[PDB]
Amino acid sequence: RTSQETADVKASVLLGSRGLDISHISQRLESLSAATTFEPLEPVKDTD
Amino acid sequence: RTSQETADVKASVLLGSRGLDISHISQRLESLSAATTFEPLEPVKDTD
Repeated sequence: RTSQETADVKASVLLGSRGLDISHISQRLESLSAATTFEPLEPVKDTD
Repeated sequence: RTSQETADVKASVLLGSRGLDISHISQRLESLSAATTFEPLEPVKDTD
């Protein structure tokens, strides 16, 4: 229905009228997909 | 320094916080690049 070629811009006109930035939230969601917090510390499936 | 993929978004957040839309100004600047007007009929000015 909507081309992605205009999406984040039109969403930012609509939601920026209410004080939201789509770009800082996307650039956070990029860091939230690069932040390797992980525990290689305990023994996978010791059991049965 | 800034990707154009987020430019009009970040500009609309910053200037929308001050009461400016960008979308209506861009659509005006498109009409101001399509408006072939000239009204070609000046009446004669000054006297030598």
